[PDB]
Amino acid sequence: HMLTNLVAEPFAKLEQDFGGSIGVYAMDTGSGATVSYRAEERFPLCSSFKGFLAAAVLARSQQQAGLLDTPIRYGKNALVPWSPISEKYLTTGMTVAELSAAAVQYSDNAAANLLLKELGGPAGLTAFMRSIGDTTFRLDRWELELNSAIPGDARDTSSPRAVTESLQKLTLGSALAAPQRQQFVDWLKGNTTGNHRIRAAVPADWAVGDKTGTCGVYGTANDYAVVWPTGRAPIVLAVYTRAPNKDDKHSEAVIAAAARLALEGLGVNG
Ligand SMILES: *[B@@-]1(O)O[C@H](C#N)c2ccccc21
Repeated sequence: HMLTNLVAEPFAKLEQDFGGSIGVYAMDTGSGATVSYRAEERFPLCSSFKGFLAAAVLARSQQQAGLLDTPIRYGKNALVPWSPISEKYLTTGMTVAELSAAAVQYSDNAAANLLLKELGGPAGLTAFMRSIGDTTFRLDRWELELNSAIPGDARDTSSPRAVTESLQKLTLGSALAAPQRQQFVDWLKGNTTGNHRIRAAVPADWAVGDKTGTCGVYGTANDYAVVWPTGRAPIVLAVYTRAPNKDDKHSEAVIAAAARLALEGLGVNG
């Protein structure tokens, strides 16, 4: 508690201008200081579960040395909306590693559903998260049904705090073996969908990896990231939003602004 919110930041005004709720958790891994706002509330994961999905695949690959190289062929019926990479390889197949990279870096939905099947579905991903000590995360449904983002519905949600804690364990801690940890980091670093979210608050000369989520309803969107400022320890953070009305729009700018406030609250000069 002593190191949480040492410096207050105007998150309430930000979410009021947005017309909804913002949840933020950010950890300075050097000192343990944190910024926390609505950090234990549940928010829909949307596509942000796909980062943890890829980590779960990497964990399994530690016991199955041939897994990442395995070629997966799929039918047209696997190609749900927003499958920008897997649609280009329908007639050829893709490897497990390629599906994982597409799920992370392009938010590819067909790839995500194929990998979910490999792990035993939403309960299998949930079990992986339990295995690293995350008792908050729950995945319940598949793409695209998991994006419904219904107010008060705990299905397919986590908290900003649990997201950050699990991200730290997987990218900086010991939840993955070292080679798989760096592969997870590299996939996050190569994400293409997050340039207007946490990355927009991060100076260009710092390294960063992230995974976004966008549900398309209820003003519900999010991003989580690991950030390596030069000359100090990495920062892990999560920013989640939601809003009361089904047709409320999400805002990338609000996510970037919340990330800026989190870095300011940690005393990280940007
Ligand atoms: B997920 O939130 O990231 C993609 C985007 N934007 C996407 C598309 C369609 C459904 C879910 C998701």
